Amino acid sequence: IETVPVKLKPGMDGPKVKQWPLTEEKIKALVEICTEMEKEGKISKIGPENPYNTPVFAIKKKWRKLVDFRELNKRTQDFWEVQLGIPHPAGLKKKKSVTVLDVGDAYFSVPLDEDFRKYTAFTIPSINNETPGIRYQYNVLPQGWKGSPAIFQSSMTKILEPFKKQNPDIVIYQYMDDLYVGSDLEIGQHRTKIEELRQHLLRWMGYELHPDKWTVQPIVLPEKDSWTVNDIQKLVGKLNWASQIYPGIKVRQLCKLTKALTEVIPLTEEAELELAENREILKEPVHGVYYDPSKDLIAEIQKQGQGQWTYQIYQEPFKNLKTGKYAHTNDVKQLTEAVQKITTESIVIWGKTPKFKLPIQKETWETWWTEYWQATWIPEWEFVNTPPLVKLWYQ
Amino acid sequence: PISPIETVPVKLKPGMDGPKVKQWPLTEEKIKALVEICTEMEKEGKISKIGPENPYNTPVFAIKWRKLVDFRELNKRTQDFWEVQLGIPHPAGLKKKKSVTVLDVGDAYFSVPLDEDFRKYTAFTIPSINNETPGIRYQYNVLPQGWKGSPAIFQSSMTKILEPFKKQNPDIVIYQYMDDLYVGSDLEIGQHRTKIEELRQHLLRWGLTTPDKKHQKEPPFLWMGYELHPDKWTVQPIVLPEKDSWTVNDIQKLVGKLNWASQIYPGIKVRQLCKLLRGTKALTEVIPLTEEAELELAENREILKEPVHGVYYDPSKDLIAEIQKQGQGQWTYQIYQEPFKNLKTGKYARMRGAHTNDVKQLTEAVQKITTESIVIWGKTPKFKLPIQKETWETWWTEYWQATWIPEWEFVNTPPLVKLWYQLEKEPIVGAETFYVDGAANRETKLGKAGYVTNKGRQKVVPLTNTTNQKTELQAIYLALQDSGLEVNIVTDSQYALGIIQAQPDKSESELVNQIIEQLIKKEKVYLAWVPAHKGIGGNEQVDK
Ligand SMILES: O=C1c2ccccc2C(=O)N1CCOC(=S)Nc1ccc(I)cc1
Repeated sequence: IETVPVKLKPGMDGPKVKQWPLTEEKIKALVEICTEMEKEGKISKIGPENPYNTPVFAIKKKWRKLVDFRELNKRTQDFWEVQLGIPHPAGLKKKKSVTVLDVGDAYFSVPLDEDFRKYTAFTIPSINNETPGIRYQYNVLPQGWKGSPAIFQSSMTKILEPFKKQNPDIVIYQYMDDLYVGSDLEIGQHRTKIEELRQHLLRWMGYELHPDKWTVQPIVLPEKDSWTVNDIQKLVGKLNWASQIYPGIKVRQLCKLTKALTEVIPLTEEAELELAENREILKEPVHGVYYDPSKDLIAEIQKQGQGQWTYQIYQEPFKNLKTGKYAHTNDVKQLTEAVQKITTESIVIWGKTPKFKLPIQKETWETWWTEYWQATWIPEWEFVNTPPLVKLWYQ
Repeated sequence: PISPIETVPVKLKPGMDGPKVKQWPLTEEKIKALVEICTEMEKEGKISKIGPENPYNTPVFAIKWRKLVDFRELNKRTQDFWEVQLGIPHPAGLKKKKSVTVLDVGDAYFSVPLDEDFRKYTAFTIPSINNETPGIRYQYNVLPQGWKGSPAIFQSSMTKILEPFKKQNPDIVIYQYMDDLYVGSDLEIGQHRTKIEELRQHLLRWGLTTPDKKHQKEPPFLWMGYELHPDKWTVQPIVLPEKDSWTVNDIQKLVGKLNWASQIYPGIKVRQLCKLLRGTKALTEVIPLTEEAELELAENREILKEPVHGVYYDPSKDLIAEIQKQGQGQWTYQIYQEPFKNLKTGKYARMRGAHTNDVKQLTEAVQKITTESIVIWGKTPKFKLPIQKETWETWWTEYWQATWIPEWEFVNTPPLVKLWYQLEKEPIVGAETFYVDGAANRETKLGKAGYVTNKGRQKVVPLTNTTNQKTELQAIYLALQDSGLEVNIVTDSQYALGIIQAQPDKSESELVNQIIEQLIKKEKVYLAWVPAHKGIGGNEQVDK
């Protein structure tokens, strides 16, 4: 009833993003969706006097509508972030178990500031442009808009008030459409608290995450036991790159050991003293790297072949906040999953999504990414030319 | 007439007011034309004599007799509308219909009501025989010709009013393009004509009048460069008369016409004709037609000898897309449902990248076809490619970039796509090791490209006027020359490693193209990388 005045950042203008071509099957599923939604007053047809647009897709998870408010969000950030921003607890990441609950389907209660509805306009396209295309706008909090949770906090806090009080050691975090609720309780106990929580939500298990048990992806060096020029050359090679991270790495003694490539040579007693210590480092956390809440997070992913994928997250090239790995599967299917996993962890850790650098062709990603996507958010992404040696130094 | 359709609320931009530019008095006659015209329109209800003093006004003038209002000012001050230009169906995406008809709407813009609260903004004046007496004031009651919301509000109107009939006749197909309506159906002529009068009559109930028996209807239709029959489609007829002299202008238009035709005409070539355009070209210079092109024009003329039509789409049948390697960089493809009865034809010939190999290009083509097939048919085609599934998985697996082709299968239409060489994954045993490197003065713009060996050898061809990078591919090149059929090379240049490490088989760089051919003659090559200025045995010696 009571609407919260929503104002697009002074100056900036609505989003005007074109709709991506969709497959017949998804289109069909969107209309059926968008027919029910207007039938129950969640969205309304609109006319040409509305020059705005945001893209929509269909995912399965039973189809589900998914709007890409990436742009609208970038143009209202002041609202959701510095106006009604939700604080992120550092405790979440420390709990044995974290469950992710889909609570999006509740924004449809609260109405949206009429004066703001025209920015939430989207389009359902048609095959081969044989018909104009069905235009809509939301008349209630839309699911993928960072503004919704912002506006929906008073209700959310009241709903949780009791549960929290009766369970003062449970951390509950909200980030777009989702609740992250973690605890240090034993398996079964945790799941009982989640079910006991779901019931609270009702009057207005599912996804087992285990963050506390997340640790660095240590850059390892070959064990070997014979070593060759090539071997030691590659060995120092990555030791060089590592030099740019992990202060202390010393390739000097190695590098001091014309000659054929396939010529086996015995390291120097002094040699082991090097990669030994260098080994002891790399496994220990980086020194001097700190998350800066005002800087955006970057994420690179490289393809390791064999269904393996490595990844780093950072705010400044080469200084890593975190690195890890991920194991009908195809390149694009595995990569989509990688992107989903890394993002969940980012949110759990910093309360924000990283901007992705994708080792793929823009068109190829754009054609397929939706096929395997399941999350209800969409991170920013870029497309890059995986540096040949960068892939190898993280193997 | 004027449709009773509810209007669309129009508004001016954020903080702007109605326009107010003054009238450049006209000439005796133009004044007379304007009065005759307005009076009629005025009788039609399209306009109204405005009283008091609307401070707003937009210029008006006559052209020979018709009236053109200058709308820039009001336009700029008018809001933005939902784009009416999102895409236009490709004929190959159309289902087959038994009967087609085309009704054109007369006085469309003028038959649709403007928003009353906005009418006041469209005020104009017919001058007096010379800035003496006020003049006849007029505002619009309907969408004005030059206004920016007209195309949009019209298309929205025509849809809202067309919605009810569609709903009571879902089996029927109607497409609106500007001032026309194409109506198709599977009804037999007799019964189809009834269905149309039913439309016209529904359309009249809403203020839109149509051609009685003038129905421009009755196929061979000309729409957006296409020729449309109810059963088949093709591109609009194109001639290429004889000429002994070709201007940039001429071959421009030829290239364009060729490209358009290549949409249904299999095997259209314009690569050789595109060269002739290379260089800063004055549109009126005669350009002698080279040999490679001399023939290409007539072999084009040849395939355009007998007309060709594409078929329409059958929703209950897989699409088949097959692709053909055709010359260098050039690719071609066809799309059909029943073997060799094409729906549409096409080609792909580009670069966007500095260095590339057939296997990558093939994938790019498949990609482009994949998204073209989506927008048109709403589903993905089944592919037939000139590549062994094995030779695809190898590359697929080893490459550092992700990929994913839809369902495909091998087809032996030479030439076949393949890698022209494979770099060793492990150091070669008992074969010259070449520590190579390059240099260059950033000021003198010259440098030395050399190499040293595990066998004593040493060189250094000096180069004049090369960047700091060339003298790195030059070195690797030099090494691939003085070495035997079997070798391994050490660089400190990741620039060169990346290039060669992706098995290029063609590049827009004469140096890289040489290194290529060289890589194809060897029987084993291994390229390893070591840090620069890190005094590594071998690299250092060559650095000196
Ligand atoms: O009638 C048209 C038409 C005519 C010209 C250009 C585009 C178009 C269209 O989308 N529609 C609606 C769909 O038409 C369909 S499904 N099939 C047709 C329509 C017209 C014709 I001639 C041949 C086949």
